[PDB]
Parts: sequence; C-alpha cells; structure tokens
Amino acid sequence: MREIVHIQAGQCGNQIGAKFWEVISDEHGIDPSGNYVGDSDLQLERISVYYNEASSHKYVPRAILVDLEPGTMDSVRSGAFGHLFRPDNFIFGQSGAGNNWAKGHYTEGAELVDSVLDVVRKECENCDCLQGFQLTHSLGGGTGSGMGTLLISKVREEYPDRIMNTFSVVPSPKVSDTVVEPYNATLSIHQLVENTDETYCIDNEALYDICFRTLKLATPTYGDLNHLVSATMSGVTTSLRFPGQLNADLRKLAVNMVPFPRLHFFMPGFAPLTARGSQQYRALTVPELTQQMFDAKNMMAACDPRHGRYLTVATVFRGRMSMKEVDEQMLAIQSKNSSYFVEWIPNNVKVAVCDIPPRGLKMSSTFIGNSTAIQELFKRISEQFTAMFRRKAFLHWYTGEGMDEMEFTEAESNMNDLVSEYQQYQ
Amino acid sequence: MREIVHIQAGQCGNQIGAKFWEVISDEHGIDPSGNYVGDSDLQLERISVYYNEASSHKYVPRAILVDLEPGTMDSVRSGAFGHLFRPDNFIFGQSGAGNNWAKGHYTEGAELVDSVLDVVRKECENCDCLQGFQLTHSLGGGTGSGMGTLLISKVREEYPDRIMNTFSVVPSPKVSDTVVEPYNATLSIHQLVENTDETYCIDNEALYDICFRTLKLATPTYGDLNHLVSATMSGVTTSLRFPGQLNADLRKLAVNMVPFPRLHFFMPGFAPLTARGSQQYRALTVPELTQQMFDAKNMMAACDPRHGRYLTVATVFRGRMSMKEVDEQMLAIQSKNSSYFVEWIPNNVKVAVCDIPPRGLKMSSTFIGNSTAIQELFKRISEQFTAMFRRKAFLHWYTGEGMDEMEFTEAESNMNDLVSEYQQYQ
Amino acid sequence: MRECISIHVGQAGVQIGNACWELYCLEHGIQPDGQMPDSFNTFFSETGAGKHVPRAVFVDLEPTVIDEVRTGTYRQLFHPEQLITGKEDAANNYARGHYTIGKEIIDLVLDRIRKLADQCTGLQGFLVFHSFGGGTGSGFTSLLMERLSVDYGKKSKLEFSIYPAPQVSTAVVEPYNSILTTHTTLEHSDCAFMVDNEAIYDICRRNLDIERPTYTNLNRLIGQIVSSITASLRFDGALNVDLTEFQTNLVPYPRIHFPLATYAPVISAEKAYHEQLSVAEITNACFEPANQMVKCDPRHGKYMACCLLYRGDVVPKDVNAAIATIKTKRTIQFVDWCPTGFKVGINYQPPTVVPGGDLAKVQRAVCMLSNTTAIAEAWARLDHKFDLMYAKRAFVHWYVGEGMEEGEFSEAREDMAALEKDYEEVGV
Amino acid sequence: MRECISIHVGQAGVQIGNACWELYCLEHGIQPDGQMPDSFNTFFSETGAGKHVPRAVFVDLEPTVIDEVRTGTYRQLFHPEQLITGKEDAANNYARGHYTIGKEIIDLVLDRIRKLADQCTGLQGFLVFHSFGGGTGSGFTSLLMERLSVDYGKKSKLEFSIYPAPQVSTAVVEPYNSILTTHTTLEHSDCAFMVDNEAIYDICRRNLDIERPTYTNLNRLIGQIVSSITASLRFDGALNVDLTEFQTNLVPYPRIHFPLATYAPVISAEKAYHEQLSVAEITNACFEPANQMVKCDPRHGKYMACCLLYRGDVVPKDVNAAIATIKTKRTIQFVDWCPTGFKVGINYQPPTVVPGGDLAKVQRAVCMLSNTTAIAEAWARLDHKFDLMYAKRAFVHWYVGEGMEEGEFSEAREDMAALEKDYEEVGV
Ligand SMILES: Nc1nc2c(ncn2[C@@H]2O[C@H](COP(=O)(O)CP(=O)(O)OP(=O)(O)O)[C@@H](O)[C@H]2O)c(=O)[nH]1
Ligand SMILES: Nc1nc2c(ncn2[C@@H]2O[C@H](COP(=O)(O)CP(=O)(O)OP(=O)(O)O)[C@@H](O)[C@H]2O)c(=O)[nH]1
Ligand SMILES: Nc1nc2c(ncn2[C@@H]2O[C@H](COP(=O)(O)OP(=O)(O)OP(=O)(O)O)[C@@H](O)[C@H]2O)c(=O)[nH]1
Ligand SMILES: Nc1nc2c(ncn2[C@@H]2O[C@H](COP(=O)(O)OP(=O)(O)OP(=O)(O)O)[C@@H](O)[C@H]2O)c(=O)[nH]1
Ligand SMILES: [Mg+2]
Ligand SMILES: [Mg+2]
Ligand SMILES: [Mg+2]
Ligand SMILES: [Mg+2]
Repeated sequence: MREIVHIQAGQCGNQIGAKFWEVISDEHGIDPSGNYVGDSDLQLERISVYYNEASSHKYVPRAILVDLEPGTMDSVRSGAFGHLFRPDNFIFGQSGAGNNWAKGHYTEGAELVDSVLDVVRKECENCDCLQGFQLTHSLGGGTGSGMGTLLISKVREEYPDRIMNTFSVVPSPKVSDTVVEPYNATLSIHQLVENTDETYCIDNEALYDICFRTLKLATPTYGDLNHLVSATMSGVTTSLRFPGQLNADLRKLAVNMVPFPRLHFFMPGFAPLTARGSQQYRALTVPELTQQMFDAKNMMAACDPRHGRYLTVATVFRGRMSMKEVDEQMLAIQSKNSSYFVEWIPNNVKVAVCDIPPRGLKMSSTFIGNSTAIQELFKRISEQFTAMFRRKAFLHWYTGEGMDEMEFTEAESNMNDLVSEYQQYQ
Repeated sequence: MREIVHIQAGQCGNQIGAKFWEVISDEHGIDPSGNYVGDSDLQLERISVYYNEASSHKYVPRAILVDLEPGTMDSVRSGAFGHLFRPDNFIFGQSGAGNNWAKGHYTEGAELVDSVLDVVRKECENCDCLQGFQLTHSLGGGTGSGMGTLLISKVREEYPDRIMNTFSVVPSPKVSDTVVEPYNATLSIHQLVENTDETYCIDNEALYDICFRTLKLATPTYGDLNHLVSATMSGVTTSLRFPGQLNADLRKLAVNMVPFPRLHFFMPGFAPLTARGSQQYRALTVPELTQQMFDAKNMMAACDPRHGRYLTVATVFRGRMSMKEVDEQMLAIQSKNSSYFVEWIPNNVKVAVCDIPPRGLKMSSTFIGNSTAIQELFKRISEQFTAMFRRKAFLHWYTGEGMDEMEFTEAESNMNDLVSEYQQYQ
Repeated sequence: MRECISIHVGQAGVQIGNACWELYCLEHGIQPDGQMPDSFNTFFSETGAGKHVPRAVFVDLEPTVIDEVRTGTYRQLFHPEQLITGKEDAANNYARGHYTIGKEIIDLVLDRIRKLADQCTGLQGFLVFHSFGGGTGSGFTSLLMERLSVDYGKKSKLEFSIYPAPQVSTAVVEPYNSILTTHTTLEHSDCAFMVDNEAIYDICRRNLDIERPTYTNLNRLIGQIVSSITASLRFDGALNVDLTEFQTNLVPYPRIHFPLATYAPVISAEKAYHEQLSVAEITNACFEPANQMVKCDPRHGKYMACCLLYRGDVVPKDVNAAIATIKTKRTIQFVDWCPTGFKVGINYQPPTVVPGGDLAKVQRAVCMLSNTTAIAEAWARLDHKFDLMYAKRAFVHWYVGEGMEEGEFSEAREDMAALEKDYEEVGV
Repeated sequence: MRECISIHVGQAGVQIGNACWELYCLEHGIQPDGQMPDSFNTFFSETGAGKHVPRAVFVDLEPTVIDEVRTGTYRQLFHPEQLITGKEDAANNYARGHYTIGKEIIDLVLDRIRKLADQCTGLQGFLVFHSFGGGTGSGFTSLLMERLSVDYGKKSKLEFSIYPAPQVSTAVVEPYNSILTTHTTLEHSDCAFMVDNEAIYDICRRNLDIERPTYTNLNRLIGQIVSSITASLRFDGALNVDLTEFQTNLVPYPRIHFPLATYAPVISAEKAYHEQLSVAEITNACFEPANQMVKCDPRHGKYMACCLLYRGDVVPKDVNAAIATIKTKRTIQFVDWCPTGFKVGINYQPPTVVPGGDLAKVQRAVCMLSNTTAIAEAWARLDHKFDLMYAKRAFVHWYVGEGMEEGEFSEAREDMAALEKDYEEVGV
C-alpha cells in the first residue's frame, strides 16, 4: 500500500538523489550491497514504499536515473552504494544538452523519452497501489529543465490523478553558474505550472549561507549542501513510512497547502541546524525547534518571508513530543505576530507528528511554507529575461532547435500572471 | 507410449539439433558416452519418448542427421557428446546444393531420400506408439529448404494422421547471408503450407537483438543463439516428458492454436531472458514472467505484434506455481489491452503447467503465438521475389535443375493468398 | 447393502478422486496400505484377511496422471486392473473422446464396472467425476453414460462436473466441448452438480486467507462436499438422506437437474477461536453469494429446491428455527409454486481434518444442494461464446475429421436454447 | 440481552477505541488474550470454550493505525475481519470520505455490522467514535450513518465527536469538513457528545499536574467517560440508566441533541490524601467551567437537561441534597420551561485504575451529561471561520474534483445558520 516512484534527471538530481537514497537506506537499515542490517520491525514493515524485494531477501529502489550526459551516470555507479541500483534503471543518452533548454526539450529528450516511459510503466504495473512521483532536477540547465518537464508532461497524460512532486533547485542573482539561466528557468517553470501538484523551491546561496554562519563551516562541499536537501526529502514522506500519532502523506500536505491550483510552490525549511562544536549548549525541545523554523535564515529559498505573508505552513515533527506543547507553540507563533499570516485563512498551521526521529538527533522538524514572498524570486528572473530579450541575446541557439519567439513571450506572460496572483492575495 | 522421431536437415538444423540433444540429455541425466547419471525416477520414467535403450542400460536418441554436404556431419561427430548417436543415423550425400533450392529438391535430394525413408520406417516399426515428427532446418538454403520439404512430403504419404512439427529459421531484410533467399524461402514455404501441422518461425536478427540488449552481451556466437532455440524446443514438449498439474502435448497445442488449417505458423517467445550481472535484482514470479512474455522484444520472429492481432496464444509454464495466479495474470493481460486480441475467439489463452523446471532457473515460460502480424514477414519476402522475378535474375540456375516459371508463379500466388487470409481475420 | 461406485474420467476426474478417496480412508481409520485399525461397506469392499478396497474405477485415454496413482502414497489401495490407461488423449476434442479413441477402451471399462456391480448386493448408484472442457471428460463421459443407461436404466447416476467460467478459461475450445457433452448428458443423468474453479479460488482467498491456491488445494474442498453428500449413506444419523432422495427432491421437471452445491464453514486454523460457530450462522452463510461454488447471479433468480446436509453436533429445533428465519428474509426468493423449500438431513459424524490441510476442525458443518433459475445465465453466456466461434467455423476441421458431422453442432445449440427457454418459463 | 456495538472511524476513532477496550478488559477481569479469570455480555460475545470477543468494528481508509492494532498488546482480542483497512486515505477531504473512497469499502463493513447484529439478541444501539476534521471521520461517517438509518431506522445511535476549537487547530480545512458532516449527522443521530482537545489539555495541566500531555494520555480520560455512560448497562445499580433513557431525557426538540460530557474527580496520585472526596463536592466540581470538556462559555447560556451518573459508594439522600443545593445557587440557570433539570443514575462499581496511569483510585465518581445553549457559540465561531475561507473559494478545487457540487456548501451553511437561530429561540 502507498508505493512511490523516484526519478532523478540531470547532474544535480542524480547527485542529490544518490544522497537521498544513502540516507533513507541508512534509516531503514539497508547496506550498500548488503541485503538487510535493520534493528526494528518498523523499518521492515514499510520497506515496500520505496523498495522492491528480489530473492534471498535483497532490496532495490524504485528509482530511475536519467541524463543526456553519460559521465554523471558513471560517477553515480562508481560511488560506494552503487551496486544497490538495478542496472536497467540507468537510462542515459549520448550527448549532453549543454545548457540549451531547447535541446533538452526537443532533439535529445524526445529520443530519450520512450525508454524512460517504458520503465515507468513497468514499475507501475509491477506494484499493487501507486501513490505518487518524486522528481529531483534543476531549472538552470538543459537536461533537468527541458527533458524533465517533457517527462512530467508524459507522466501526466498517462496518470492524471496521481501525485506529482518535484524538488527543483533555483537560480540566484549574485551567483550564476550559467549566463542563460533566465531563459532556462522561464521555459521550465511555465511547464511546471500546468503539471505539478507541489514544487519544492531550493537555493544554493541560502544553503551556502547556512553552512557558513549557522553550522560554522569554512569549507562547504556540494555533498554537505545536498545533505540538507536529502534530510528535507526524508522528512516530507516520514508519514508514509512510519506509524505516528498524527499522519500526513503527500496528498494530505498538498490538499492542506494549496488554496488555489496555480500557487503550489513551497518553500522548505528544516530544524535543528546545529553545529559540531555548538550542539552541547542547547536543551532539545519543541519550542526551540519552532522558533528556529520561522527564522528567515532557515528558509532554503533565498527570499525574505518578512516582505510577504504566509498563506499556509505545514510542520512535520519527528521524535516523541507533547502534541499539546506543539499546538501551544503554533498558537504563540500565530497570535503574537499575525502581521505575516493571511486573515481569510483562519488557522494557517498544519501539524504532523511521527514517532521515529532521524539517525543522529532526538527531535527534528521540517517546515513547508506557501509564502507570497516567493513572488520576489520570480520577479528578478523576469527582469533578467526582459533585459536579455530586448537585445535578442542568445536567442539564436534556441531558434536553432525549433523554438520561436512566441513561446518565450507566452511563458513570460504566464510567469507575470503568477506573480500578480501571489501579490493579490498578499 | 507417445514416442517421437527427431530429424535435422542442413547445417543450421544439425547444429541446433545437437544443442537440443545436449540440453535434453542434461535434463534427463544422461552423459555423452556415459549411460546414466540421473537423480530422479521421473527422468527415468519417460526416457522412452526420445530415446532407445540398448544392453547394459545404454541410451540413444531417435534422431536422424541429414545433409548434402559431408562437412557438417564431420563437425557434429567431432564434438563432445558425438559418441551418443547411432552411426546408422548419419545419412549424408556427396556434394552440397550450394543454395540452389532446385538441387536440394530434385537432383541430390531424390538420390538421398530412399535411405532416409528406410531409416524412418525402421524407427517407426521398432516402437509401440508413434506420436509425431520434429524437423529442424532453414528456408534460406538449398538442402534444409528443398530436400527437407521433399522428405516431409514423403512422410505425409506414409502416415497421414501423425503430427508434423518444424522449427524453421527465417530470412530477415537487413541481413541476408545469401542473395537468393527470396526464391528459396518462397519455394519451401509453399511446400510447408500443405504438409505441416505446426511451424515455429525463428529469426536470427531478433536473437542477436536479444543477446545484445536484454542479455547485455557484446560477443554473441551462433551457439549462444541456438541455446534459446533449444530451450524453446524443450519447453514445447515438457508435457509429454513429465507429470504436471495440467498437461498439453503436441497435438493439444495444435488443436488449440489453429483456427483454420492454413494458419499454422507460430511465433515463439520465452521467459525469463535474464543477464548474468542482472539476475539477482528480480523477485522470481508468475506476474513478471507473464509481463516479459508479451513484450515485442521477446518475439523470436522479427515482427511487431503491435501491428497485428493475436488469434491464439499458448503458455507453457515450468516450476511450481499457483494456477490461480497464472489465470488472473492472463485475465489481466486480456481485459486491460484487448486491442490486440480477436473478438470472435472469446478466450484466447491456453495454459499448461508442468512441475519440473529446467536446469538453472526455478520458474520459466514458453509462449507460442498465432499472430496476424506474421503476414508482415511474408510480405517483405513477396516484395523481394517480385523485385527479382521482374528482371528474371538468377532464374537460369533454377531452370537448369528442372524448374519452370510456372512453379514460381504458383508458389507466390499461394503466399499472397495466405497473406490475404491473415489480413482478413485481423 | 446400498453400495455405491465411483467413476473418475480424465485428469480432473482422477485428481478429485485422489483427494476424495484419501479423505475417506482417514475417516474410516484405513491406513494407506488397506488394513483397518459395517458402515464403510457402501464404498469399500473386503477380500483376503483384513484388506479393504475402493469400489472405484479410473479412466483416462492417457497414462500420465494414473501413472502417478500407480506409483504414489496410495499405490497399494487399488488393484492394477481398476486403473485403465495407455493411449493418445482426446486432445481437447469431444469427437475423439466420443468416436475415435473412446471406441477402443470402452469394453474393458464396462466389464470392470459390471464386475464391480456383481461383487456388490444391490448398489444404489454411480458417482461420476469429470470436466466439461476436456476431450476425454466430455466425449468419453457421454459414451460411458450411454452404456450405463443401456445396462442399468433403473439405477441412479450422479455427476460432479467441473464447469468453466469464461474469465478463468484455460482451454480454447471449451465452449464446443461443453455444449456437445451437455446435450448427451441431459438424457442419462439424474442430476449434475456443477463446480466453478473461480468461485473456489475466491473462497480460498477470502475465507481461508490463501493468496496462492493450487489445484491440490481446491480438490480438498470438493472432496469435503462429496463426503457431506454421502455421509448419510455411510453413517448413523438422526434424520437420514440417500441418493434416491436427491433425485426425488431436486428435480421438479425432467430437464431441470443442475443444482449448485455450497459448503460452510470454511475457516483457517487461526480464525476459529474468534468464531461463534452457530447452526443459524452457518445456514446464513449458506445463502450468501460469496459462498457459492458457481458464479451464477443467485439473487436475480429464484430457488426451486434446497437440501441442507448437517453434520456434527446439531439440535434439530435450532435447525428448524434457522430455516424459518431464512424463509422470513425477504430478498431470498422461492418459486411461488413450492411453499416448502428445504429437505433437511442430519449426521452424527463431525467432518474430518486432513493432515497438512488448510481447514480448521469444526463441530458443526453444512453442505447445501440448491437448485436456482440463475444458473441458466451461465448457459446463456456459454452459448454466446459458442455462437461467435461457430460463425467463422473456427476449429471445426478438427471435429469434422474425427467422424463428427456439422449439423450436430447446430442441433446441440438448438437443444441448449430450448433448455434456456425452459428455465425462463419455470421461473414465472 | 441489551447488547451494544462500537464503531471506530478514522484515526481518532481507532485510538479512542484502543483505550476504551483496554479499560473494559481490565474492568471485567479479561486478560489481553481473551480468557476470563453475564454482566459483560452487553459488550463482549463468547465463542469457543473460554475466549471473549469485543463487539467492535474498526474502519479506516488507510492501514497505518489499524496495523498497529493488528501487531500490538491486543492483537489476539480481535478477529482479523473486524478490522477493515488497506487504501488511500480521504486526505482531509470530506468528499473523498463520502463519494470516491467511501464507496469502495462500505459494503464490507456493512456486512460485518449486520453479522454482529445477528450474533446478538435485540441490541439497543451503536456507539460511533470519530473526529469532525478528518476526511474519513467526516465523509465516511455520514455515509455509514445513512446506511444504519436505512437498515435499523428504530435503533439508537450515539456518537463521540472530536470537535475542534479554533485556537488548537491542527488542520487547514477543519471548517469545511466539520460543517458538511454536521449537516448529514443532524438527521440520523440520536445524540452527539462533543469533546474538545484544548479543554482536555487544560484539565491535564491543572488537575492532573501534567505539563506535557500526549494523545495517549487524553484518550484515557475519554474512555473513563464512556465507561461511566455504559456502566449502568453492564452492572447492577440502585437506580439505573440505559441508552434509550438518554435520548428521552436530553432532547427537548429533534434538532437540539448536542450535549457536553464532564467528569470528576480528576486527581493525581499525590493530591488524593489531602482530599475530602464528597458527593456534594464532586457535584459542585461538575458545574464549574474549568471542568468542561468543551470550551463553550457555559455561564452565558442556560441548561436544558442534565444527567448525573454516579458510580461507587453513594447515599442517594446525599445526592438529592447536593442537587437541591445546586438548584438553589443563583448563577447557574435552567430554562424557565423546565423546572426539574436532573436525571440521576447510580452504579455500585467503583471506577477502575489503569496500570501506569495518571488517575488516582477514587471511591465516588461522577459523569455529567449536560445540554446547554452556550454550545451554539462554538458553531457561530466555526461558521465565521468557514465564511471567510468560502469567500475566496479557498481549497474548493479539491472538493469539486471529488464529485461534490458547490451549492452543497451553501446549503450546509444555511442549515447551520438555521440551527444557530433555533438555539437562540429556545433559550428565551
Ligand atoms: N544543489 C546542487 N546544485 C547543483 C549541483 N551541481 C550543479 N548545481 C546547479 O545546477 C545548475 C545546472 O544543472 P546541471 O549541472 O544538472 C546541468 P543540466 O544537467 O541540468 O543540463 P546540461 O548543462 O545541459 O547538462 C547549475 O547552474 C548549479 O547552480 C549540486 O551538486 N547540488
Ligand atoms: N539459427 C541459425 N541459423 C543459421 C546458422 N547457420 C546458418 N544459419 C542460417 O541458415 C541459412 C542457410 O542455411 P545453411 O547454412 O544450413 C545452408 P543449407 O544447408 O540449408 O543449404 P546449402 O547452402 O545448399 O548447404 C543462412 O542464410 C543463415 O541465415 C546457425 O548456427 N543457427
Ligand atoms: N477442479 C479441478 N479442475 C481441473 C483439474 N485439472 C483440470 N481441471 C479442469 O479440466 C479442464 C481441462 O480438461 P481435463 O480435465 O484435463 O480433461 P481430460 O479429460 O484429462 O482431457 P484432456 O484435457 O484433453 O487431457 C479445464 O477446464 C480445467 O480447469 C483439477 O485438479 N481440479
Ligand atoms: N481526542 C483525540 N483526537 C485526535 C486523535 N488523533 C487525531 N485527533 C484529531 O482528529 C482530527 C484529524 O483527523 P483524523 O481523526 O486523523 O481523521 P481520519 O478520519 O483519520 O482521516 P485523516 O485525518 O484524513 O487521516 C484532528 O482534529 C485531531 O485533533 C486522538 O488520539 N485523540
Ligand atoms: Mg550536466
Ligand atoms: Mg550447408
Ligand atoms: Mg489429461
Ligand atoms: Mg488517518
């Protein structure tokens, strides 16, 4: 019951996804080549959510690994824990898109799609009850942005009522690892608008900041950053994988957190973000966690929630707690500074409490916010697009792959509309 | 009771046949020169289906080995396991047909036939109850195609009510190992049309594909390819050689799978096609097997079942299973995508379940389909014939051996008729 | 006296027999050799000093299945000449079963049958096991039935037919075989008890908690039904029932003798300790569509005749009250021309438990034989199936080549149609 | 006779049931297996030699919670088919509970219910546990209620609804779910006893001295209330009360059947030895707003009907005097059209103590069921909450996409308004 398909597209997705798999396997007591080292019946009970079980009690992720560039695939396999993945779920093209969204979306993506589709169908028919999909990818590159969205579209055509989740990394203004990010982001976000139920917006800059100032680390690697993301991912789905006191699946959160179909971009935050030298000077507790979760510093999306308003917030807590305590904390948060909580939605807080905490720490919280402040992120991107598009810069590459001016205009328009909608409700 | 005669004609037949013998001997615990190393009474019980038993408990195949070219015979004997064959069952001419069907069918075949006939009569009279015949051969060459069909005709004259089976390799368009394949195929298929009860159509291209993409092998040899064929052969007749829960002999399948006398060309498929590195990531089970069997990838004939319809399908499963499970799977297959199942035949699935699985794997399936998609195979051949015949190319050789234009015309006409019939019922 | 003889035809017939006879041996304290460590006389004869032997005959136009019998746990129970085999099977061809291949073996089996009859003193009847879809179970059975009619026109003949539902069909030509044989069956059978595999499977998953039923599993249940049927012949009761009774009480009209058997309670080892096993409860279970052994649409039709065979510890008063309650329920419908619908039979033997079995020991059990108009629907669907296939002459060559003529099929179809019409009529 | 059956719907329904049944087992000397080492007959049936089994049914459109039941301390108490699960939950969507997902499971549960009824002799009623804010506890419950109405229009049906106060809300769409379900509930429920989490929490901190209450903690208290309610059915008293009585005595008017239950005394192990536990004292405690299980503004309204269920050692005279005293107090107001406001019930059983519990053993206890006009305020606030959300069509897409139409909401709102008006009227 309630079984999920994972998908990883492009470089970022593949690496983040790997990390996620490492984490969740660790949580459920699974070794890399080793079949089972779990300590508890509970872990065993819901292995079938994310895994399949071959002969002699082996276990294997319902995960699909996709990229137009062969190299990253090589890296993934070459890592320790690489033997756990079914070899038939490695589905890569021959030549990479090279940060050309159009290539991702037309020339190579189309050629790639069929194999992917077949594998997804196979995965579906294998299992009794299909819940949802989880895609990890970028909006800044050609493959993750272009092909990913195509894939999503295809999926939608097949199963209209199933859940679509995406964990999407986003562009930031000061740090651009590609000059054509405005275009790439724009095109892909349009596509997302129509086919996703919930989208988790994640910024690298924010992550870096967190690593530097909160965790007090001088040398953050990508892996470290990815760790947080992995943790967040784990947190979201804890309700499906463990018996709690109050349980909230993917669907539940979606229903709770989306007042209008269009506005389904969630800003995740996480607690507690402790440092190594600094942890022994804290009393581990509900209120502290709650206080941490609503700081602008712990928003993984680089937007200030001070300049917008929360429509809705979902709080998923792990470890034993007093539900009453949690509720009182929530109340305190709401009444004290209701300045950033929308009046027409009376109670803006959703709570889920799951009994099994992550490995390492005794109590933890994941915060998922639908904030009107997210419009700010889109605005900068829009501005950048405008700046580029007026001079027709770099349009020629996109033209060369089938694209035409009209599409760009339309996507931008859509984005603008979205922005306006967010503003209106603020 | 229920005893069979095996025959191998031409190069392909001889090699495939050898492989088959190796397999079946292995299955029933027989060593190459060694009399008996079997582990079970069951094996012993039905040795007399395929074997004879000389003094001191020796065992010998009811197999006949035929070729116009002496060389292949030499190869067969020279191989390990070559001492098991009775020396009187090696019946070869002096000079090979050289891909001239007419030579195979008139000049040398006629000279060869009498000895073969005598040996077959000897084999028949020796045994209490004669069930059927199994011929392995090609349609692309002179001996397998021409002489084989003559032999078949002769057999028919003798015993009209006995079962005729043929395992016939077929030409493919991109890969032609002879330029005169259209002619050879045409002439032999005509002959088959009138005298065979069931014909198993097998393509090399398909086999190659399977070896490359499914088994993930870089260097397929002929032996490897032949292995699959051998396995298929073994699967067909498992009902005669073992006690099951549900049993289906040669006759049973024939009755079940041929709605009209003319349409007796079966497309075999097999499961599971596992790779060496890839096997440990599968839960061995009925549903998986069923899913594998109906993929276009696992059709040994290079035709797409997506562009035709199944008239009938026979499924032979080996190893312990839940019959109920199998039936439910079948139902699922039928109702879900009935798009390629003929309406006038209500239940298009035949099931046989035999308790003894092959050596190596724990559960396995053989699929035998009567698909209207087979017309496609004939069509290309017909086209090629038309292309050649208009310019009168290579006709002269055939003329030189007694043949005349009329025969060609007639065979082609027959083929066309056959094609039409398949279409009509689609 | 009152002895009864079992005939097993084709694979289905044999394997059912295997279970049944095993069950019987366990019931009467007969070890698999034949020694015991009277009542049982009706099924087992005696010869020698202490050895007991089944009055049974096994027929198959192929040695495969019966070879296993010859070399198994029960090899010593049967004398070798009560097992007849050796030849080519009727390859799912009714015609072969009836004409070509039936012809060669008939005399031998008939002689055996006669011998068995002669051994006994005034046996009541014959129990015939087979499938309708098999060439042997179809064609040969009819031939055998004919022979039996010829020899003993008077005596009772009951059958257990394995009937195919279209969704769980395992053979291509099931429709032809079923129709042809059914026509022949019609004139010479006193009643035929239909069993559907699908229903059995359903029962296994829901009420026995087994996801993967084998054929072996299925047969046990069937054997239990048989036991329930014939227990009144083999044992002392409070109120008794015989083979003659069934014919009398289930057949309003000559042609309408195809009733369904249901059984309860069907319980796993685990579920019993949380079970108040009531007489009323089991009766209730008996009339619930999920417990039917044929998938028939029971609520749409009406019930014509119903026989309830209880076994174990029972208070007749309680049974009566249960019956009354059932009658009082509105949705269950009896035909207006029969006010009183239940024949009731009681047996002091608790039903038995098979070593390594699926079924829990129970203290009260019931087998209901019930005749409903709804079963006509099954025939209608079969006829529909037949009609399309016939339309294109699909698979006709096989039958015509075996000495069967084409108009025969048409005749059979007509007969079936008439039968269907009859059910429609009597239900008014 | 007089048996009663418990139905547990959704997570809230299940977990409450868990505590309740545990409590019951402890009360009647039933170990967690099912053996005892009659009175209890009204809640437990018997089957087998010595094993006792709950007349209870657990329903959830998701396996999570009920899986724990299956594999816990009380795994052996329930037969597996009284636990129904397995599917996608109504994701806090009333519509899913009622239309899409309720449709698939209803028949199975209904059959079970019928079976349970049939096992018993003339059961009085049903006890239904659920939340209003859950998609299952809202949508499914209404559907179930409908079914029950259809089957047994006559019989009594009581419910325990977990009602949400706006300040301690844990779900976004609690207002929609509550309103829709409440309308449906209105026509088919005899009375619904509201419980507020916040109130419980308050009680725990003040009178049990626990700063950190878990859900597990809360449920114990609720179970005690239930026990108090049904003790008169299960035990010998001096003056008795039944389910029928409650309906009679609490409902002046068809639509006005939403009374509050309060309980006392609620004491830690420590505080008891400095406690003069008086009959009068507990009565007094009963009418003090800090002891209410719903936060309602009790002093502003008037009391319409009040049932006092005493258990333990009690002198009826003392109770009478206490009642008189209460009446004499000026601030507590009864409606002018009812002079005599208290139904009084007595039970010789001391309430029980749970191993590892929070509650002290007491010799006198009381559960008061009281109907006040003040509870209308709760509905008003809920309606206000609903009204703003509705205004922008917030979260409407989820409901419309599940086969629920938009005017329905409006209708529900109207109904609620009318209900509110009614309370205002009857209070004059
Ligand atoms: N959170 C992370 N973000 C990353 C990581 N690596 C890259 N990125 C971000 O992703 C952006 C580009 O994504 P990719 O590297 O996957 C390039 P993509 O495969 O999407 O298309 P091509 O460039 O055509 O291959 C880049 O601008 C970075 O901001 C990582 O390990 N973690
Ligand atoms: N499946 C296999 N097919 C083969 C094998 N060897 C050859 N062939 C196919 O058979 C075709 C010709 O068959 P043969 O080699 O037996 C030539 P044949 O003896 O039939 O007549 P002559 O050419 O007159 O000797 C050739 O075009 C190939 O496509 C084999 O080992 N396996
Ligand atoms: N209930 C039950 N049905 C069976 C069993 N074995 C086969 N069948 C059914 O019988 C039909 C197949 O025919 P068989 O009983 O094998 O017929 P046969 O008389 O042996 O003749 P052939 O099938 O031609 O060998 C199908 O409808 C099967 O579902 C069994 O053990 N139990
Ligand atoms: N008193 C009490 N209330 C509970 C408990 N668990 C959940 N609730 C309340 O129930 C509501 C949430 O609905 P659930 O009972 O989970 O509803 P459900 O029927 O399981 O359906 P979903 O919530 O959609 O899973 C909230 O108002 C909670 O405060 C419990 O153990 N005790
Ligand atoms: Mg890349
Ligand atoms: Mg050659
Ligand atoms: Mg058979
Ligand atoms: Mg729930």
